[PDB]
Amino acid sequence: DTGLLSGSEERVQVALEELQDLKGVWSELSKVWEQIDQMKEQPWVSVQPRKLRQNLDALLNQLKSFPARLRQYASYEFVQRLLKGYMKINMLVIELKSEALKDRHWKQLMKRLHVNWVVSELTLGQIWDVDLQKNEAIVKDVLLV
Amino acid sequence: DTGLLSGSEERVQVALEELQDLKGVWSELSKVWEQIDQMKEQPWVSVQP
Repeated sequence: DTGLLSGSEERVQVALEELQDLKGVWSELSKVWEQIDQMKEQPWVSVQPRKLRQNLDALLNQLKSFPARLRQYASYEFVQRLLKGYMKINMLVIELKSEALKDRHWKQLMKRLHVNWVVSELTLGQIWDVDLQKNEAIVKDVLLV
Repeated sequence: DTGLLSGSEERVQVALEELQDLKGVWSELSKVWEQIDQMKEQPWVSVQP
């Protein structure tokens, strides 16, 4: 018998508590991920942006659901900035259902984004995966003309 | 004594069974016209014929 390493015990305790916290975080983040991916998967050129915006608010509610223990995490801030991401989706939103969305417009923005699309399925998850927050200049120029 | 027409209550219970069957029928029909409503609501984005 000797002085047992209470440092090891407290390490185990903090690992366990942070583990449960991160598991709740993963549950919330998985729900966010599935909902946003299911949304943006569709081209969304036939759906008012407000049908998107309410999801935004729902996402906000989810971002407000958990206590402050997650709200101090880098994942929380990342999701909040991806909440600004959903806000600039609300931006684009206007281009997707705009009358200016034309075949020549399609091809010109296609060259700008350098991506390749199949017009039959407007999988909006891909169009967001081409980050508007990253390619803002080219998409804004394409919006202008 | 009050000999009562129990056939009234027999009709009551028959109507009850008919009502339960119709409740099941209309639950299924609620699902059906919800799916129809889901369609009727689709402003139509990429849905295929």
